[PDB]
Amino acid sequence: MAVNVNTNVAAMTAQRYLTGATNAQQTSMERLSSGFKINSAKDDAAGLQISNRL
Amino acid sequence: MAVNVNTNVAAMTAQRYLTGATNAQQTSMERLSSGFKINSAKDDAAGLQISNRL
Repeated sequence: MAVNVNTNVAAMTAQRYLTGATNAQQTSMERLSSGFKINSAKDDAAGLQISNRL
Repeated sequence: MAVNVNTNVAAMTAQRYLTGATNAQQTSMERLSSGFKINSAKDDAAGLQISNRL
């Protein structure tokens, strides 16, 4: 990609990464607020099942 | 184990040994009040039987 105005791939990359850091921030803050490492099934399914059984 | 906030295993250890010590204290104080080593059958049941016969 040469010099142009209609497109900006760097802007896409940056925001893609930013949103990645944002989801990381949100999950870390959720874990800190709840005090639990597995609050739902998407964290660890087997871990969630074994913790529920315990 | 690492640093966490929801579970306090050391507190549970302390509570368990505290209740054990409290039960021992209550048993000793009951024995001192009654003047009898055997008050129920949970303390030397056969001893209770032979002492009752005596």
